[PDB]
Amino acid sequence: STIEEQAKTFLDKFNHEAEDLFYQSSLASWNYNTNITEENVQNMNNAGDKWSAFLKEQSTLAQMYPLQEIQNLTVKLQLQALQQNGSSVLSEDKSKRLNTILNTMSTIYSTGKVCNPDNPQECLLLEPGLNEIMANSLDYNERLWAWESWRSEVGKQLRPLYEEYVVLKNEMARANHYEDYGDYWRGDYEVNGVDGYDYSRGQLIEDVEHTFEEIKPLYEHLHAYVRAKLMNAYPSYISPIGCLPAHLLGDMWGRFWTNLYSLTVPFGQKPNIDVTDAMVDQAWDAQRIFKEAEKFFVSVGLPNMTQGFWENSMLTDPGNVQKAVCHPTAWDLGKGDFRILMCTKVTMDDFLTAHHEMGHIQYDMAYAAQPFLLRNGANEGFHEAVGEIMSLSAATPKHLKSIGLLSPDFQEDNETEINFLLKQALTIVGTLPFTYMLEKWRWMVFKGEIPKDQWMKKWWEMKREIVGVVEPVPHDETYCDPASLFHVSNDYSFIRYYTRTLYQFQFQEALCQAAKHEGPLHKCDISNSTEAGQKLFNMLRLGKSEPWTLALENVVGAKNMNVRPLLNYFEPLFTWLKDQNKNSFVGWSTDWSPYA
Amino acid sequence: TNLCPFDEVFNATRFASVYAWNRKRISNCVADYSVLYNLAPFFTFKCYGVSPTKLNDLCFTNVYADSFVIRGDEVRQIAPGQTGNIADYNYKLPDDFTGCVIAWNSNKLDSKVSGNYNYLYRLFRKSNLKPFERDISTEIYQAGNKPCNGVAGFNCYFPLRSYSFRPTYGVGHQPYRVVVLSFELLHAPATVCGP
Ligand SMILES: *[C@@H]1O[C@H](CO)[C@@H](O[C@@H]2O[C@H](CO)[C@@H](O)[C@H](O)[C@H]2NC(C)=O)[C@H](O)[C@H]1NC(C)=O
Ligand SMILES: *[C@@H]1O[C@H](CO)[C@@H](O)[C@H](O)[C@H]1NC(C)=O
Ligand SMILES: *[C@@H]1O[C@H](CO)[C@@H](O)[C@H](O)[C@H]1NC(C)=O
Ligand SMILES: *[C@@H]1O[C@H](CO)[C@@H](O)[C@H](O)[C@H]1NC(C)=O
Ligand SMILES: *[C@@H]1O[C@H](CO)[C@@H](O)[C@H](O)[C@H]1NC(C)=O
Ligand SMILES: *[C@@H]1O[C@H](CO)[C@@H](O)[C@H](O)[C@H]1NC(C)=O
Ligand SMILES: *[C@@H]1O[C@H](CO)[C@@H](O)[C@H](O)[C@H]1NC(C)=O
Ligand SMILES: [Zn+2]
Repeated sequence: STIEEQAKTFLDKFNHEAEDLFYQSSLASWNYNTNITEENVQNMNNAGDKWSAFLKEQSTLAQMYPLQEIQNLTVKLQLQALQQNGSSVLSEDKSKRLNTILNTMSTIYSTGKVCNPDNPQECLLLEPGLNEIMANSLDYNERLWAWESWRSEVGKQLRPLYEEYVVLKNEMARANHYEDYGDYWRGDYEVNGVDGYDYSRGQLIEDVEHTFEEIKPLYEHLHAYVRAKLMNAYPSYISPIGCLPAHLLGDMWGRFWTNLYSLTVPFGQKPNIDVTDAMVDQAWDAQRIFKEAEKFFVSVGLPNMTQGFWENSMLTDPGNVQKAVCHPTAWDLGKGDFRILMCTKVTMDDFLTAHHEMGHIQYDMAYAAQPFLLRNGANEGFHEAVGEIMSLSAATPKHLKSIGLLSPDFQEDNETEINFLLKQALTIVGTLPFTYMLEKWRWMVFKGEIPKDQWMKKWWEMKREIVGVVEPVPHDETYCDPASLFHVSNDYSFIRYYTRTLYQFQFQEALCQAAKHEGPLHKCDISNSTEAGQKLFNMLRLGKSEPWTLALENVVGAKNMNVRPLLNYFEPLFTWLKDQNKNSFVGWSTDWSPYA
Repeated sequence: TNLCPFDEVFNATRFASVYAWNRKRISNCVADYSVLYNLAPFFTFKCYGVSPTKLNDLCFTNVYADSFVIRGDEVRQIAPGQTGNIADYNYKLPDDFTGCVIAWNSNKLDSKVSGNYNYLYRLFRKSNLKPFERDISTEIYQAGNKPCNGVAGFNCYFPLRSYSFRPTYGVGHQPYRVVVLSFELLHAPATVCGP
């Protein structure tokens, strides 16, 4: 017998055993998350340890099959996903050192206390203490004090830990046949062995910069408008050509700009679409909301939901003694077990969150027939984008009027569309330059092009040229400003938030093309469009079996990430911003600073 | 009025594994197929060769009842001309099969919170099964070129695995009880029809 038959048999065995063990571990984790007790903690720890030991043993056993002699490109993918030598390559001492370092990072970030001056007792955490301050308080002094205190108290402790983390991660990347840790991160999108669909790790940087170059004018026009509004709000703190201050961006780090909406609304006399009172009048509850979501998903041809979903999932907060984490998640325990963990309230935000996690569950149910190692999204961006498109479609006034939530006498006027587009742009458009800047800075840091002593020296030129943000207080090498973010401190890749943004708009225009929508794209709806449902399902059912380029081409006809649909989405908003800013300076200067 | 027991077949307190399916011979009978719809919505009742529509008025030499338990996904594999693990390594039906297949859900009985490991199935074999053949041998399968020597190791796997049923599984992973009735006509008095 050849090696391929041996690999197939071993993969069958691994599929069976891994399916059983993963189901057990996921069930234990769900019982912990829905019921916070110490016995649940110990059960989850035992299950996780058993699953990790099994995975490591099977990876070591699968390492004995060299990759080259396996054809069919499907067994090879599973073998590649299984081998994954990982951090075990280095010495055990270095492995435990990295485990300890990451544990200290997580502990420091989770237990970061900021104490107000003159009283070392009124100390606050990220949530809900400083989050409320940075999201609701409009005081210049308080925001500046919180910004400085967090960047001074937390980053400085993490700086040497971050340096050791970077060095040893570079060691692992070099030990795993990669150029740097950035190359290891970019290896997710790599495709090999398929003609006409090959993707290189270096192509991602070119694609990202090419797309951002085209995105730049719209973000620049939005930045000018936000600068004018902040000037109307803070006449004494922003220069006519200088950049925006760091602590006037609506939140702690400037990642999202939604918090300025109440400050930057162009037409405040027209209320937005809020149907929470409508659901209150009809006494809507959580189960009614989920039934409506299931009806919406069935209307496009997608199947029913399993009875176990209704029996087992916890759709309401239990209150009383039973404590649980109210973070909305979708759980795929395996073996036909799908659940949703959500503390549902009577709110339109929860109404959209229901559709979001319902789309997650539908995507999970789509590829349940794939082998165990191929049950994921084609890459790290399709899964959340498929989740997001259903929430985008369900929020249109047409869909709200179709279910009786909105009164039929509601006539849309372009003021409402302008307000809605500005609200959407304050969240979607604003985060793209930040994501690109952070990813590029981390890539340069890992690559070694940025010298150690000139980390921060470099870090603040991009903020002025890419995102156009100038610091209020200069920071030397002692501070560690980037580590104040949850993602980098917990060692998570950050580019998945970029490509997803450019995916959820490529799908929609294609999906709306199947529904024969006429008019603006931002007022589209994919309901009652079984053709669009089939078109989407043909991609959802693939899983990880096929390259992500082929999966993307299956729906949009293109093998590469494209930004034209995103710009087409905001075209009326782009024209409105051009008209409004024709009488204002466009651009910014990188030399002015609020601290002079 | 000699009515032989289909109650000892359909209402058995415990069934057999698919790889060790139970075969029972039934003869000298008053065969009453008319009253069999006394199970919890039995999903599958399909007959091949003989019409289910009140064609019980025909006298057969002997009847075989074969009983086992599988999961919901492989119920389709109990049919002539099918391919799969169950159809190839565990239980094979002939291409010209005549008889009936009755399959009904058994989640309320065969499922346990901590897992039901009693039921087993065969995962590896050298060659497919001939029709109506049974294999019970537990000799470990050899995938490589080196002798196994009766010890599990590299390229030497135990051929039998377990379903491990639970009540929270999906419909396609829930236990199903299957009974296959096979009819013969031979050169004999053929004394099993019953009014
Ligand atoms: C999607 O289709 C459903 C059913 O075809 C629509 O629901 C009906 O819409 C009509 C339109 O006025 C109402 O008169 C009915 O009372 C609705 N319910 C029924 C027929 O059970 C739904 O409006 C459609 N939605 C969209 C966005 O096209
Ligand atoms: C949650 O856990 C407590 C103690 O472990 C137990 O008494 C209670 O029944 C559990 N709740 C549910 C819904 O299982
Ligand atoms: C690849 O292997 C699968 C079994 O895992 C098989 O169904 C498929 O036909 C094979 N493809 C080719 C091209 O041999
Ligand atoms: C780690 O695994 C890879 C893939 O099997 C292998 O090429 C490499 O030699 C392994 N390294 C060590 C130290 O075992
Ligand atoms: C399940 O979906 C089908 C269409 O696929 C629909 O006819 C049926 O009503 C749905 N089930 C329920 C309980 O509504
Ligand atoms: C809305 O349309 C009317 C009609 O042409 C126009 O006068 C008005 O300026 C438009 N509003 C905006 C914000 O463009
Ligand atoms: C099994 O027992 C029930 C009552 O206990 C009876 O109604 C049913 O007919 C029995 N099954 C058969 C095949 O006779
Ligand atoms: Zn989500």
